[PDB]
Amino acid sequence: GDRLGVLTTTRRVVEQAQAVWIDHDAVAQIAEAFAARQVTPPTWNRELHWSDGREALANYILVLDAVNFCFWGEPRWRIEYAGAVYDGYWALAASLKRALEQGVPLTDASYLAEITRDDVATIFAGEGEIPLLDERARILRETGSVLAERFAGRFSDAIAAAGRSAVALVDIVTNAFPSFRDVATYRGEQVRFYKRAQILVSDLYGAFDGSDLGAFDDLGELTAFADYKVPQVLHHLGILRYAPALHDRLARREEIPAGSPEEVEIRAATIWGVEELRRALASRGHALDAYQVDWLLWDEGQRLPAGTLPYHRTRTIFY
Repeated sequence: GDRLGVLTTTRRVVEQAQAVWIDHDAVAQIAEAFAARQVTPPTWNRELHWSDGREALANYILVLDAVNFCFWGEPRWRIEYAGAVYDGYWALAASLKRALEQGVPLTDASYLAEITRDDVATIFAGEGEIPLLDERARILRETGSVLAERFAGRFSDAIAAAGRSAVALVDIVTNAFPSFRDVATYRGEQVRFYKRAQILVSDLYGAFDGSDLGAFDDLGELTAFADYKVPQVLHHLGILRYAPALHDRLARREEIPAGSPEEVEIRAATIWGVEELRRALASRGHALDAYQVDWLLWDEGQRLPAGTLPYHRTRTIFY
């Protein structure tokens, strides 16, 4: 039915939500506009990432998505690389690229397993400091350890065992690498998100151009990637609506605690916002997979007008 269980478990949240809802009129309006413009599906930009052979690139994607979370804060974390300034996700991508290019062996499980605060401070050196520096070091050490101990240093061994199932791979990654266990509890019930583990599958698909380690037969089963940028875009487009208390917290850039009802409601409504939009597009002759609709929304999130409600700020390891 729903092997992944993200849709099923999040629908419970959306039905009961107190601080967030979906405006289905906004969904329709946005579906109409996107179908008319015939929006091209975005493609994965391999030029912005490090490139290598299958073994090192597979490990690279694991490392990338292992620390792919939580970039916000003042003073804004920025890096300078080849005469250009980067922030957010693009600073993560550029940072890893810079380090790999300069001979930091970030694809070697041996190095990852023993990486420290000092090494990570250097890799992400720039204006300010990347949030959650110590937690990123701990997660990379976990990632290297498991890679070395369980997969002979090769993420390719994990990907192979998935048998070209996205769902199978998410299960393998979340079991083997505890840092990827992105689940919450809402009104006594487990809620599955798996943001980092899911975006890892789409990154493999992108980086390997649908071949070899990037070949998957069930990409349709991926949901949206419940982060802080996608809900921001959905709110901007009128699809997500917030109760006044939560709206004001976002406006004031007030931290919304991880695991809180409000945080889980935003993430669940993100999942179902994207799913309702996908359905509405299919209706109008423009069939896309949920992950493509995410990529599409995430894109708009780079081009938002000033005066847009700020994205929600949660300190967490999962996004």
